[PDB]
Amino acid sequence: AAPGKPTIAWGNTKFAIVEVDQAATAYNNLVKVKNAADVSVSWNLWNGDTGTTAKVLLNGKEAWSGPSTGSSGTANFKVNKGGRYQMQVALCNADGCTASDATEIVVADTDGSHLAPLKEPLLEKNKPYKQNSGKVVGSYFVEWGVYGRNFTVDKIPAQNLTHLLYGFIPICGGNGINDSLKEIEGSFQALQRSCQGREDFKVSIHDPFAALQKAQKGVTAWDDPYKGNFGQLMALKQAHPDLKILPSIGGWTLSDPFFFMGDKVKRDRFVGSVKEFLQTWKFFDGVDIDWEFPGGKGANPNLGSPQDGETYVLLMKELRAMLDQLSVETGRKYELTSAISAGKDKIDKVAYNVAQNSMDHIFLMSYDFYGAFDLKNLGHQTALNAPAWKPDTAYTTVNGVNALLAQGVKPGKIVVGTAMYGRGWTGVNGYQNNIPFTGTATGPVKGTWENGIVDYRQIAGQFMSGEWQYTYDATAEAPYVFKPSTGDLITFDDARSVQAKGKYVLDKQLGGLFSWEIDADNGDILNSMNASLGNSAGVQ
Ligand SMILES: CC(=O)N[C@H]1[C@H](O[C@H]2[C@@H](O)[C@@H](NC(C)=O)[C@H](O[C@H]3[C@H](O)[C@H]4N=C(N(C)C)O[C@H]4[C@@H]3CO)O[C@@H]2CO)O[C@H](CO)[C@@H](O)[C@H]1O
Repeated sequence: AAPGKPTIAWGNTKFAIVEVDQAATAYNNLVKVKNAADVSVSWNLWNGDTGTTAKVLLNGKEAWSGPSTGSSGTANFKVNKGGRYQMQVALCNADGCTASDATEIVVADTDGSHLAPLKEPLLEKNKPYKQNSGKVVGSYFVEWGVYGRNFTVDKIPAQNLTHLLYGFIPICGGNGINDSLKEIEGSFQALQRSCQGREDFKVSIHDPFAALQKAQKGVTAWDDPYKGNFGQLMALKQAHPDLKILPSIGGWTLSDPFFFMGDKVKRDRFVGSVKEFLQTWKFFDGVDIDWEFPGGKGANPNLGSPQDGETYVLLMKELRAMLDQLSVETGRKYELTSAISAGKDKIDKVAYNVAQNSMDHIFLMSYDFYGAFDLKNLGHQTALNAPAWKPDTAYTTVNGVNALLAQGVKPGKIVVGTAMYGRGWTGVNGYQNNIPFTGTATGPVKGTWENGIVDYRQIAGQFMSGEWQYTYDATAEAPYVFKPSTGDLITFDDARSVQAKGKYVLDKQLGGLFSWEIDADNGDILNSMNASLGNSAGVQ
């Protein structure tokens, strides 16, 4: 007679291809990529003949087989594809095979193939749009926003984006290499712990807790291998397979290492680390370079060289070649983007007409034109155009687009920037014709998280009532709120100035719109990005 029906033993059923060490703080120890997950299964036979061969099947297909030598047994084998499998133990002899009931086993991988889709309700004022204009609709999510800001990946209105970018992936390096980080208390140190034992100029993760271990909606079980922002992003990719999720390297405080990359030894080490990062974290779809900025004038006054332009073009070409190679290895399309200054002084230190051939999108940072870093020369921080009182205004959105176009950049490359935050001043005084921007200021406006800077959500929530004046400047295409009695002045984007940027994008055949940053919107900004580029209301 065929053997008795085996009973799968109680035991761990959750396994991982990319293992995460739960007691590590250095990136090199935290992650271990294997070629296959080590799976184990045990069984008992409570009644009957134990058979002469035992097999483990996944979805009916043999993953292991061995001699059946008594009433219990254990099998250890490898599974090289992530997903959920119906695992059975069968005992066979010449008279037949008898299979256990099925037990599901979970084989995790960083494409999120083991996770349920994270498909959450839109929150606050976000309304559903279809991505059917063919234009870019992008926004950045910030790794550090998950604590006091409390803005986690399940709150991203992800159906309303084509592109979701992650700020920021740091480049390893201590003194002389990441000195701009020393301004943020604990931040430089944090990076050194993350990068212990790791070569400088290789990428890492700045806050491993927030990125991979903090419990978050859908990734709260103790033995869920990937939690934090990265586990949620994986599940978001299951819900939105065509969302592009890109890691952004650099930003204001983590751009110093790019200034050493005219040394091709360092540049190659960087690019190889990016390759390895994307092989490790397969939910990411490419890389976004936010080097602030070729030529200097970013956070560090000691950095910037005339050579930076050439290094930026080389960096992009080599990044492209590495992604082209990763792309054919995997069958996937990978994107290479960059966030760049929109000031013409900085644009022209790079030959974007050459670098564009390696890039899918150029995220023009058409904001921060004015702000509490200058208390004497006030203006609109993110306006489309110059205002009527100063038609020669250098830093406007149109001027940054025009500088790119004059180099020979194709319009379709250029993605226009919208701010989901205002910048502002306090104590504004000495201005003419009731235009507060002609005045000067005594210091920064009180910010939401940091001085001089205010989330759009709080502009709309707190500063559009009471004594606050609201004006929309129709020449510049820019809103501003002014509190006459303290002289608080705040310059922002709103639904209408965004609509002006979107129409402009459509009129000039540009590539679309992107925003910084997604936690600061209440829905009005991304709603207008979508509507102004001609995306249809509703869901597909
Ligand atoms: C990593 C780190 O230093 N985090 C700091 C955090 O610094 C942030 C904020 O200062 C951001 N300011 C605003 C307006 O939100 C600043 O944003 C810059 C970003 O660096 C640039 N890159 C782009 N992209 C489109 C890619 O846009 C600009 C934006 C907007 O100007 O980013 C820095 C980090 O570079 O500040 C908080 C205090 O608020 C601090 O606790 C710490 O988390």
